[PDB]
Amino acid sequence: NISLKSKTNGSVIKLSDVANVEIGSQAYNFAILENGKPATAAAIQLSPG
Amino acid sequence: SISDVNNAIRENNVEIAPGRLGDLPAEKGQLITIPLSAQGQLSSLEQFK
Repeated sequence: NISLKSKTNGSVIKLSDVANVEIGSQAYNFAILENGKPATAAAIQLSPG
Repeated sequence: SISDVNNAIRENNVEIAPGRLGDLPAEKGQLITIPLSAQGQLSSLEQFK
């Protein structure tokens, strides 16, 4: 719903009109698949001693 | 003034960061991905002059 000002005509337009907003990933470089399906992982390091 | 010369140097000599064609996220059916390179810095006395 953010509002921008159009220079061509001066009308008020919304950010959605000129772009698509969504919730995604900061980076798309890597992907993890568990048996061919989306997955995530975390490695646990043993504490010394 | 000196600030004008500094601004001219800054704008004319700048580092560009071109991305990639087909960079993730990528449209379906994309078969070729190739990096992009652009040299925005000046490398000679004549260029600065």
